[PDB]
Amino acid sequence: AAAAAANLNAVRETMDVLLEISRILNTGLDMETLSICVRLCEQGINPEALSSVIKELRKATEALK
Amino acid sequence: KSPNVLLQNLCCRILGRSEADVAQQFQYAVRVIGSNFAPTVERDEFLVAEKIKKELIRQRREADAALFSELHRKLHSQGVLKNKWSILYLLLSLSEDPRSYATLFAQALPRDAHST
Amino acid sequence: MIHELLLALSGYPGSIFTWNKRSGLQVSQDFPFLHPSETSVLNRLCRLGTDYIRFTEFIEQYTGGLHGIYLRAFCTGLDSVLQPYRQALLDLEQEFLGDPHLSISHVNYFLDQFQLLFPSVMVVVEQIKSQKIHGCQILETVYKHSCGGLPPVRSALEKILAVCHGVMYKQLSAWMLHGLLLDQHEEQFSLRVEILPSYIPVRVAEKILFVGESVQM
Amino acid sequence: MIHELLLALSGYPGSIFTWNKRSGLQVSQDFPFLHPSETSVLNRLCRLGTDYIRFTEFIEQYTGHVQQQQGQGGLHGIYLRAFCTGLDSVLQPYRQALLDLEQEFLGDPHLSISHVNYFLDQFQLLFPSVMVVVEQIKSQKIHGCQILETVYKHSCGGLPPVRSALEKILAVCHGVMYKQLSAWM
Amino acid sequence: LWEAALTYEASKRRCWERVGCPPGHREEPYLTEAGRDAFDKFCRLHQGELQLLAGGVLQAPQPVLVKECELVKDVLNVLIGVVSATFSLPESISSLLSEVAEYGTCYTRLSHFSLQPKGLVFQAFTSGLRRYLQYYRACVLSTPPTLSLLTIGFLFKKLGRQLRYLAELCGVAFPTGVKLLSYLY
Amino acid sequence: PDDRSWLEHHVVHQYWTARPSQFPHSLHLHSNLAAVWDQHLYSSDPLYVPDDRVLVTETQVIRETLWLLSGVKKLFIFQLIDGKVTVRNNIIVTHLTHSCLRSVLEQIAAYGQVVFRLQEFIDEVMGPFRTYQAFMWALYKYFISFKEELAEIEKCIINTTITLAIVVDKLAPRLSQLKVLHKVFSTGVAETRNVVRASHLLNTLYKAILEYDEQTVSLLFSLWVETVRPYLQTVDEWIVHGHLWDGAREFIIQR
Repeated sequence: AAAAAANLNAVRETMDVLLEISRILNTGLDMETLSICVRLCEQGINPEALSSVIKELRKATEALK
Repeated sequence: KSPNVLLQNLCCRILGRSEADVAQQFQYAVRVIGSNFAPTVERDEFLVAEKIKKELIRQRREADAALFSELHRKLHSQGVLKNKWSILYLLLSLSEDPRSYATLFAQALPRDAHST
Repeated sequence: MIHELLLALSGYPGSIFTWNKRSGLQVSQDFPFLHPSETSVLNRLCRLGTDYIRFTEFIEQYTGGLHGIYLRAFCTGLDSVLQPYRQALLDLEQEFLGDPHLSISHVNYFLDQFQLLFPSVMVVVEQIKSQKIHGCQILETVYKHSCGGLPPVRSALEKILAVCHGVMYKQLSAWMLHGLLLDQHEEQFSLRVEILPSYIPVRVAEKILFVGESVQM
Repeated sequence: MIHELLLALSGYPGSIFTWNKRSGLQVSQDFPFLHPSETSVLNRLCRLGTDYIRFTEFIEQYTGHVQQQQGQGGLHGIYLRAFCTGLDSVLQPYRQALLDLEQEFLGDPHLSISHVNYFLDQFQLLFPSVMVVVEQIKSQKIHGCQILETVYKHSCGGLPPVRSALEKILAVCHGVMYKQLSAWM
Repeated sequence: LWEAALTYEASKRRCWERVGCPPGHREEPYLTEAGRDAFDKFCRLHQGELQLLAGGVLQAPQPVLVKECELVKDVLNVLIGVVSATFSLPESISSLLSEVAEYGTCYTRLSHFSLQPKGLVFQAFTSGLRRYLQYYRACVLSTPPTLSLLTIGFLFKKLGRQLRYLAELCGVAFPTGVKLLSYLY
Repeated sequence: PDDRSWLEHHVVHQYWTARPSQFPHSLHLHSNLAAVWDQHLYSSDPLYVPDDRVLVTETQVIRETLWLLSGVKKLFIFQLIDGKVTVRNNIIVTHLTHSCLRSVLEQIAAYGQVVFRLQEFIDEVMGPFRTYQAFMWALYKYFISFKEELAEIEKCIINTTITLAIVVDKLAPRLSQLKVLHKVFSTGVAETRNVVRASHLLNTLYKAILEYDEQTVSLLFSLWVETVRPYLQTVDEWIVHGHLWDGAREFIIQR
């Protein structure tokens, strides 16, 4: 398809916009992680439920470092 | 897709544990994500951006707030996402300073004075 | 539209904007899709492009009363000052390729620093024409106005002043080492007193001549 | 259009380039898909192949058609064969350039003809200069040692490629007279 | 899958008239900038146009196909002395073939002319020619690793003419005895 | 269509041949300028008379201009009509609506005349003085270095975004050096005697190097040496051989 390619182009644009938004909101994610989060709230899930998970998981990897 | 299998990918992205190695944190993750899957606060992709703009004026980086208005406009220009409130609310929740009070600045609707 | 505008501000006249020798780039087309106030906006914008057009013509001839290698050095400094105005014209096209929603103001905004630079050097350019300066007093008439009052017009004229010093670093190397003058147009011979800038003293200027003459013997 | 120019220019011309002895090479030139843009580049390139064919034809015509034997020096003689001998060795870098282009076309054939004209531009000047030098020898029926002078006035030249190219061939023609001198003296 | 595909390398082949974010649509090369496939197709078209304008009494036997390397092996077999499937003892290809082919058809016309090991000095003289036939047989199968087609034409030009010189010495009766012994002197 | 379709794919086939343009780009005024200018005209009631032009796209123009500038003549625009090239007046692009197009292309035409003239002068060498022959040689040596950069820009058109102001700006430092040759050749065609025609040419370059006594000066230097090359040879011959030989004296002192 052709419009599916330009749609995919626009999804790269949106994930780069979200990458700018993440880097000046200065989160611990990289690109590939926030992609997985975008999958999570594309299907519909709580950001307040994901945030507590990411907030202890980033603290449970400095606990045995 | 399935939301349950996607949860372990986050646990292997954050911690370096392998997928058959991390089953404790994903067990806890089923506890927090499960039965907290439906929204408890009203959806607002507009208000979350208007509260980041409030923060950006409060830090007196007013040129970056007008940069964020452009980023919000590009977000609206593409329009591929289904829920744009959730990822921005998620980025706001996990915030840290790049480098006071918010009890007098407004929160959002409780869905009890709104619809349950 | 946004290439037609971006050449009309350049040396090209435009077919929406009407060039005229009294003053050009005059909006004279009425459109239903542009708000009626837009023309007024346009007029202030046009105040930029005029100067650039006139500037290019003055640069086109050079680079008696008005001649000399100094006029091929002043005009080169005038090239140098328009150089980031050139680059910041290509960048706008690059932006407009991606974004279709950008307003006219962003142009007006981004090149508002040359709406102070361009008119205030035009008076220097006319002053160099009305008074038939081609000599060494060109450093003088830069040097009084290089003090400036606004920071962009303070750096632009520094760029122009450096080259005119650089020529007198060639004349005084033929002179004080080989004993040679008249490798260029003027301004036993000696220095003409009337063409000296005041911030170079008369005593040092005497010493220069004595050094140059003693070499020849 | 890429390979075919090599096949024409190599001296084994096709039917696109119908060789005449009064126009040289000429493209077929009757298409609603041929433009003036290709035309001028083609016409510039046609001269070089016509010159190469005339050169090789001259060399073949005067070398390898008798053992060593008219007594007319414009049609026969050792000095002329020595001239042809020098000419082919001068013709070698043209062939090297053609093969060099061919390898890159096998690598990627989407390269433009303008680059070919750009490469072949250096021989575009050299070939017409040496053309008149061989043409005079054939035209005036010049006998013997006078042939040595005819190149020689043209080998005090003012262009490095032309002068250097004729000079080696004049050395060949020197050598044959030296060999006869090694007998008579 | 959709975000595994997301990681595309964004468009730069983007026209000025197109603001709707094109992924590209291929700049559309020059007329000559297709000449490895469009050339062959145009060759086919040009021949068929000639066939229509003649009536169809020409009827090409496919002088294109085969491509390059197989023919290099075929002409290498002609250098052994065994002829091609085209000869007995694009369409531009015929010219390139004929020039190198006539050398091999003369190589065979030398080898059958040297079948003797009457005339003693003529026999020794004949073995002297076989010693060159072995040289021509020795240069092939060492120098080529299957090079390009044009290298064969250029490289065997400086050498094939030298072979063709030697056919003029031979008949292809002939002086023998004291007559040959003085003629060769 | 077996030939037409294969052509349509990889080659352009719509403006150097009689065919209307079929390429829906992106419409909407910033590149729809031709049609919106037409509609604005008709709403202002000219009164009418439609103009027939082909409406060629943009990048083609860049291709044509490059091929013209590199040295070859005879293209589909800028056909000479009197010995001065003239753009085809039935050519319009989807933006700049045939009036500004003619302005930028007339500025390009002004540079193209010099190259066309010098190319023609070299063409007449292919068709004893030998100083003119020594002149065209240095001109030629400049021209190969010129054509290199022109071809380099053509290589990147096969790959990128293509508009006028980029490639013009890339060719700014070559159109600058080009202006000097219009004045040195003007005194090289300002001439009667074979010695005055060489000396009047030669003295211009010495005066122009003493003017700046950069990049123009390296040009003038490389042209200076390649034009004083005959004189070094003739004076060297006269010194070492003790006689002045010259076919048709180009030498200032008569024996």
